[PDB]
Amino acid sequence: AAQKSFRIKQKMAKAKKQNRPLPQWIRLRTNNTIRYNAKRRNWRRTKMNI
Amino acid sequence: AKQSLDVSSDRRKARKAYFTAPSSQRRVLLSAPLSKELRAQYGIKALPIRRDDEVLVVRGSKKGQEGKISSVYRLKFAVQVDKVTKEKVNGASVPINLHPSKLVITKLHLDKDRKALIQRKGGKLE
Amino acid sequence: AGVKAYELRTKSKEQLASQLVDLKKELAELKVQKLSRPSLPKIKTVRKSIACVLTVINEQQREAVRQLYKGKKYQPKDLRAKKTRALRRALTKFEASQVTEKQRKKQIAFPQRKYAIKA
Amino acid sequence: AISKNLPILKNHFRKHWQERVKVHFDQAGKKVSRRNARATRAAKIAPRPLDLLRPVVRAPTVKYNRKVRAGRGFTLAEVKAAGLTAAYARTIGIAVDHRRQNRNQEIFDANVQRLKEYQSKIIVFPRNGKAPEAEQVLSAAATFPIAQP
Amino acid sequence: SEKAGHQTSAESWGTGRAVARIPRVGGGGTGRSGQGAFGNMCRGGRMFAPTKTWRKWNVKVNHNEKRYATASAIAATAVASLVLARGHRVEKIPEIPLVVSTDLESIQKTKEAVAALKAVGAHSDLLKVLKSKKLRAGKGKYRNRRWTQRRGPLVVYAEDNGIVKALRNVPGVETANVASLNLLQLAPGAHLGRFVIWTEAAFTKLD
RNA sequence: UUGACCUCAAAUCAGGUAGGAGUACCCGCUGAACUUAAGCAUAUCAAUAAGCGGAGGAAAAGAAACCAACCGGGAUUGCCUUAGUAACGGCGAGUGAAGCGGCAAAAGCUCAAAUUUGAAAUCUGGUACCUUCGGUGCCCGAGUUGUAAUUUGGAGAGGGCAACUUUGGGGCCGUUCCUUGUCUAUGUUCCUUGGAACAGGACGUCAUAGAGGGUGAGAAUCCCGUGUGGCGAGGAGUGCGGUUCUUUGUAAAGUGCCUUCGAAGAGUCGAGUUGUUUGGGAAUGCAGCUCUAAGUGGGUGGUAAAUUCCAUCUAAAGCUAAAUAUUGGCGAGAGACCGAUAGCGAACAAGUACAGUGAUGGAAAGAUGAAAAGAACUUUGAAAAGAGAGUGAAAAAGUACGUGAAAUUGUUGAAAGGGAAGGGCAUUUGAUCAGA
RNA sequence: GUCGAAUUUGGGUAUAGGGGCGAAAGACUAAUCGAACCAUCUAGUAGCUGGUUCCUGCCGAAGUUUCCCUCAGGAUAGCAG
RNA sequence: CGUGGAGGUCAGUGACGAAGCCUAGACCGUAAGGUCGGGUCGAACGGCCUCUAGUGCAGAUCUUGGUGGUAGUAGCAAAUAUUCAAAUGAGAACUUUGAAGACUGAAGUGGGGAAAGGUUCCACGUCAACAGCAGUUGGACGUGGGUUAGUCGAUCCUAAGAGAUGGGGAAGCUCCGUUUCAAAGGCCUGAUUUUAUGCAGGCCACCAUCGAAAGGGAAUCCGGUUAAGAUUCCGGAACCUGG
RNA sequence: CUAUCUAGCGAAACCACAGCCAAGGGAACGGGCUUGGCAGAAUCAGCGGGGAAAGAAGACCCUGUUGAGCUUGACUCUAGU
RNA sequence: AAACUUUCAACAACGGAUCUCUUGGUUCUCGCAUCGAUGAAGAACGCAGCGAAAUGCGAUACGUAAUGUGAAUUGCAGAAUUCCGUGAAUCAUCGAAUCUUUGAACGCACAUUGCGCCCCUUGGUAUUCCAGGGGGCAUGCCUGUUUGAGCGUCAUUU
Ligand SMILES: [K+]
Ligand SMILES: [Mg+2]
Ligand SMILES: [Mg+2]
Ligand SMILES: [Mg+2]
Ligand SMILES: [Mg+2]
Ligand SMILES: [Mg+2]
Ligand SMILES: [Mg+2]
Ligand SMILES: [Mg+2]
Ligand SMILES: [Mg+2]
Ligand SMILES: [Mg+2]
Ligand SMILES: [Mg+2]
Ligand SMILES: [Mg+2]
Ligand SMILES: [Mg+2]
Ligand SMILES: [Mg+2]
Ligand SMILES: [Mg+2]
Ligand SMILES: [Mg+2]
Ligand SMILES: [Mg+2]
Ligand SMILES: [Mg+2]
Ligand SMILES: [Mg+2]
Ligand SMILES: [Mg+2]
Ligand SMILES: [Mg+2]
Ligand SMILES: [Mg+2]
Ligand SMILES: [Mg+2]
Ligand SMILES: [Mg+2]
Ligand SMILES: [Mg+2]
Ligand SMILES: [Mg+2]
Ligand SMILES: [Mg+2]
Ligand SMILES: [Mg+2]
Ligand SMILES: [Mg+2]
Ligand SMILES: [Mg+2]
Ligand SMILES: [Mg+2]
Ligand SMILES: [Mg+2]
Ligand SMILES: [Mg+2]
Ligand SMILES: [Mg+2]
Ligand SMILES: [Mg+2]
Ligand SMILES: [Mg+2]
Ligand SMILES: [Mg+2]
Ligand SMILES: [Mg+2]
Ligand SMILES: [Mg+2]
Ligand SMILES: [Mg+2]
Ligand SMILES: [Mg+2]
Ligand SMILES: [Mg+2]
Ligand SMILES: [Mg+2]
Ligand SMILES: [Mg+2]
Ligand SMILES: [Mg+2]
Ligand SMILES: [Mg+2]
Ligand SMILES: [Mg+2]
Ligand SMILES: [Mg+2]
Ligand SMILES: [Mg+2]
Ligand SMILES: [Mg+2]
Ligand SMILES: [Mg+2]
Ligand SMILES: [Mg+2]
Ligand SMILES: [Mg+2]
Ligand SMILES: [Mg+2]
Ligand SMILES: [Mg+2]
Ligand SMILES: [Mg+2]
Ligand SMILES: [Mg+2]
Ligand SMILES: [Mg+2]
Ligand SMILES: [Mg+2]
Ligand SMILES: [Mg+2]
Ligand SMILES: [Mg+2]
Ligand SMILES: [Mg+2]
Ligand SMILES: [Mg+2]
Ligand SMILES: [Mg+2]
Ligand SMILES: [Mg+2]
Ligand SMILES: [Mg+2]
Ligand SMILES: [Mg+2]
Ligand SMILES: [Mg+2]
Ligand SMILES: [Mg+2]
Ligand SMILES: [Mg+2]
Ligand SMILES: [Mg+2]
Repeated sequence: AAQKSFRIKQKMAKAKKQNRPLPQWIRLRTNNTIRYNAKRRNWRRTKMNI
Repeated sequence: AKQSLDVSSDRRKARKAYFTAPSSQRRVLLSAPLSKELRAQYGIKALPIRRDDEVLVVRGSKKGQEGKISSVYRLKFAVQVDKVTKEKVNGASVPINLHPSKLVITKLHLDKDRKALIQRKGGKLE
Repeated sequence: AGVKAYELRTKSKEQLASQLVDLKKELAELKVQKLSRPSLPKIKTVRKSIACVLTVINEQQREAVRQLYKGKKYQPKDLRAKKTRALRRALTKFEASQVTEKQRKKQIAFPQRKYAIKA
Repeated sequence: AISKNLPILKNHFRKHWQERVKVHFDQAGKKVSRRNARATRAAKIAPRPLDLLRPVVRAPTVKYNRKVRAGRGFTLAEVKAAGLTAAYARTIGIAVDHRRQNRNQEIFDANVQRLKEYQSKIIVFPRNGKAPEAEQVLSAAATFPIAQP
Repeated sequence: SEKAGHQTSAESWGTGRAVARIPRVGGGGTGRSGQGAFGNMCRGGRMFAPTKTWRKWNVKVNHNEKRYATASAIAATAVASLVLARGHRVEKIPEIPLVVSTDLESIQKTKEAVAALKAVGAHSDLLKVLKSKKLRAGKGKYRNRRWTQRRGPLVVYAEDNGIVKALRNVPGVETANVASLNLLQLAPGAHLGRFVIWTEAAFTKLD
């Protein structure tokens, strides 16, 4: 809203920091059934609902 | 032929315990038998493999090949022996994972704790 | 190889405070270096050394306070035994072994005897 | 739903009966547990027959008064006539029942007699002596069986 | 599980929506929404007539009928043709029933117990096991039933002076007290003619 | 004016305690309707679901104001019975206990009401010291509107006589139990197949170990374990077995006879009425209101009442282990169970992604290979990729990865075809094929 | 149509399901209204509709009687194995 | 007849290839089915005697998943409109620049904000997916950068109202009530300064708290600066509050 | 501006199997059956006769010992008073 | 005759059935009893050389201390190979600590990372203003302490 509470900004900061693809050195680990970031969010597809 | 109520004959539990064994239990899981000469010299049959042990491959395609342990890759349930490798098509070399139950220890890497382990298992002359 | 708690334990609190200050300066300069140098794992050692020095300092302080409070009742609650809350609320051994004078007399007079059948 | 010539049934299953269905799968486990508990209780208590001496007693309700059976405990009168105090009998392994009363000299004499036999067939260990281990026998009821007069 | 298939708030959409009337998961957004529920025909639904623990598992049998069967199985162990028909390679073996010395009851070691069984001629029936061992066909093999094999001799004794432990490691071999003879051992698979090796004390205690 | 007392306050006074979670089982409150009655209202569902309060390892109950009617049993609880019975019920649908008997487990008790009155003998706290789950001294305080000792109905108490018998806790090491550590057998012998031997064959070994798992395919003997024993470590506790300092105590308890007594719970019992509830029926329990006891009394004795007996207990105060419960928690062992649309919703970063304002709703999704050896290098292409080369046992295993069905589809091959196609009987023709 | 007042509208706030709110249409109360949504009771009941999974062999019906708050159902007798 | 699992047996089959699958190839059975050959495949499985069941599908507007014909079909036609050249690029109707033609026409298709969103802002790289054509472009993808306040807001005040306490109700979750039937008080100071406190002089109380980024309200402007911040940064010049 | 044709992109409804008639009989209005008429690949734009076309387990009517909204000295109750 | 349509086969597709796997579920049995104001369960936000999650943890942040074992961890990097050692480890064990903001949640509030008060201390002349550091301030109830109130009330002076 550009006049946001610190709580909202903090959740926004966490979302920005976790908005990234899978680290590519994962998928080299020994067993590693993890293929991709299945929790990837985008502002155009799914709303954070705060 | 188990008698105690504290041991399980369940295949699922056994496999879970094996595959989720921590590093300290994997050390024991990865024991290797001594060679004939070392079995005579130490009076014991098998020992948990160590990184500087010298081993001879007795099973598999690498049977007869010898070398020194490069790594005890406990996470992979395998050991890597120097100069027992796979040459790739790009010129690189990669270690061959071997299971210690398919090797014989031909020369132990000794220290105070290894000697104490020998004597605790019933080893003669260190 | 980082600091060792058993070596720190032989040092006075002044030396430990000084070592903590030096370790903090070292960590600050190491995280300055990390901005240029990629993949600098040496900072983990200094972080663990700072943790170890703080651990030993707190050990010494808490031991001194335990000595201060030795023997007298009313120790500080974080120095008292942390059993469960119900276990700390439970009757002590002296209580729940308290018996009336009547009960003491009668159970002294007629305890459970040891007797076997022999035919 | 009244069909062909069949007896009228009274199956009471109109409540949520499946919420309370106790299948005794643990019958054998509970038997093993009862035997284990008996063994540890026998080992825990001093050499002592795992149960108190019970009196002989007539069942009520003429359907059953023709037979005799073990009662709860010996009456105060029976214990006194056997020469013990109730407290000491309770400590040396005799069940005492202050509620039961003696109106039958036959039963009274029988209970006094089995009390005397118990006293003559038990050895009480002194609290401060040696009393060498006396080969605990587990059943007082088997040792002093109730006989039908 | 008594709640399997019913951990949903599904309701039927009713008629008028061109779909079957089976109850359907409400809500939206997940793919499970709108799916059939609670039906034995429905994926993820509750099975028809869910199995219940109060099914009858053990079966009462008249004590006298059980003893009739045990006596019949004991008598069948003495018929060489029934023993041969029931596997039990007794061809070059002396008179059946096979009664051995009571010394067998006191053998402590598996080596000498196996030697005694071979000497009294159960060698072919011991070798039937150690050679019939095969992986079980089907899903029972990962339900702690991984291997199958034939039944060897049933050694029957009057007193256990070590024979039980000496023989418990020999595959296929079973040991029984003559006092308590198991029908499940005397007629395996409801097939009469178990190959039984009686000690002399057990044989005289049978009467 | 001073000093109390009583009652009531305040303090960030000294020290504590309660809340919330979990909630499978447990103790209560509150409380339906769907349903059944072929309708439906009493009834049933059900003294259940939902809601609320409160515990524990169990809870609750529990040592009779019981059951009985017997030749009497004797706390409670649980099982088998009683018994689908007595009884309840539009006596319809339905419902429905208890006594006895067999068994599991067993365990018994304590306050009030008593003048210590030649001695508040009792106790919290503070403080100093100590051997600190506490002790001693001292000092405030609590308390006579009653804290100790003594008694609990089975009794028991006050007096008189007679004697006899018995006894407390800490030490040290075992033992019991709990949590743990470690050691403890036998082939990697030969031949064949295979990428791999753990397969088949031969010759052996151990077996109180041929459970189970791993290792490049079905491994007792390669590894871990398994079996049997040995050797330790740290605790809990006095359950009990010994050794030793203690020595409790002319303290405490029990026992006989004689005598005088013998306190035993009140807006409670009980009664009326109302409501609910129960099998309890002129009223089973519970609760509200009104009435409201007694002391050779009172309660119960399953048909209301008067009268006369009898039997059996002793309420209106309290504690108590086990046998009993346990879709929760922690730790274990199993299965004629399911085998990825199954089995929990979830075998996987599943109560996740995602939907909804919200309460809530809630998926899909396992498998290269023994090992990445995950395709160096060449070539065409802007590239993706292709063609080669190569790795591999296999690329008819290339991460769009085990097998790889069907629907549906491409190509090739064959055949037929004037407004369906498919089918039956029979034979021609073409293709194809077994049998002697 | 109306367009300067019974005006339009933001935000804050209050009213909650047999309840609200209604210049009243049973209107509106989050695409839901002649009783919202969510979960549970609940797999509610259905004399009614649909479906009900291998082969062969032998035998083989009834739609009629009486009674029923019965007339799309049941009991009963009959027919059948 | 067939299926999953179970006891027994055939010392059954099997990495020299189990199961599965495909096969207008063969055989047996009236049939349910059974057997064999060939191909594919890779680790188990079967005959018989019995045991057992979550045991046989064409349908249920059946459930889940997958796939068709329809069909390269319906269609991708509101908001006046595009064109030329160059550059870039493998590729340009759509990108960039220039030129032209137009439109919004200040009640804007302009410049800012509130709610909401949450990084979409900006730069660099970059086109597998997405932008229902395309794409070298993008609100996409990948990696980073970026939001600077005594003066602008919140913060403070009270509004409709919400809501502890004291009390009362309710079995209870909780409800009522908001100054009420309450012993609800701190801020001042002569003295005390054994210490600016306690005793001890004296003055004022019908009362928590929450509730507005549009109401009320202390105080900042201009110029410049960034890829992206500006009444916030820089330069200069002020002001208010507390001390 | 579509429709149309092209490059690119690319759904859905619906679908037992399908698709030429006349009469017959037939569940009394056939695409199939009988008897006749006939009948020649593959198609494009239109079209609205037919497919008793599609959309929806008819909302009217009846039945059910299925409800619900509403009313009333229906039966039985109940807050309040 | 092609094309087209249909049928079958082979190869290739589509799709993910079948088969075989199984660190999962489910049911049965056995044993045990241990959450929280000494701050629980739950939540938010952070923490790694390179992590988005899961898991672990709390500014001592995939952990510190202690003990045991005895040489690893591993995807890369780095370190180390003294590793015959108070010593590797994403090991086990776990008794000492740390434990952000919260939460029954406790100074008052909370759609605010809002606003006080007390004590010690540090800096700015500074008891008073501002700031930094440390330690505190919820409610009900109980025992006790201290200070009090009431002609409720006793005694004494009077
Ligand atoms: K209605
Ligand atoms: Mg949008
Ligand atoms: Mg299921
Ligand atoms: Mg199979
Ligand atoms: Mg205090
Ligand atoms: Mg029901
Ligand atoms: Mg009904
Ligand atoms: Mg009905
Ligand atoms: Mg009805
Ligand atoms: Mg409930
Ligand atoms: Mg507890
Ligand atoms: Mg118990
Ligand atoms: Mg209790
Ligand atoms: Mg009593
Ligand atoms: Mg009783
Ligand atoms: Mg009967
Ligand atoms: Mg009932
Ligand atoms: Mg006495
Ligand atoms: Mg071994
Ligand atoms: Mg294997
Ligand atoms: Mg009384
Ligand atoms: Mg009630
Ligand atoms: Mg009582
Ligand atoms: Mg009690
Ligand atoms: Mg599943
Ligand atoms: Mg797969
Ligand atoms: Mg292959
Ligand atoms: Mg495949
Ligand atoms: Mg196909
Ligand atoms: Mg109307
Ligand atoms: Mg059903
Ligand atoms: Mg016929
Ligand atoms: Mg009638
Ligand atoms: Mg019909
Ligand atoms: Mg099955
Ligand atoms: Mg095959
Ligand atoms: Mg075919
Ligand atoms: Mg395989
Ligand atoms: Mg089925
Ligand atoms: Mg089908
Ligand atoms: Mg059908
Ligand atoms: Mg369908
Ligand atoms: Mg479908
Ligand atoms: Mg078109
Ligand atoms: Mg259009
Ligand atoms: Mg236009
Ligand atoms: Mg331009
Ligand atoms: Mg215009
Ligand atoms: Mg214009
Ligand atoms: Mg941009
Ligand atoms: Mg496009
Ligand atoms: Mg494109
Ligand atoms: Mg971006
Ligand atoms: Mg301002
Ligand atoms: Mg309120
Ligand atoms: Mg405010
Ligand atoms: Mg304003
Ligand atoms: Mg800007
Ligand atoms: Mg400035
Ligand atoms: Mg016609
Ligand atoms: Mg006609
Ligand atoms: Mg037609
Ligand atoms: Mg014709
Ligand atoms: Mg034609
Ligand atoms: Mg048309
Ligand atoms: Mg038409
Ligand atoms: Mg209809
Ligand atoms: Mg309809
Ligand atoms: Mg009718
Ligand atoms: Mg109605
Ligand atoms: Mg904390």
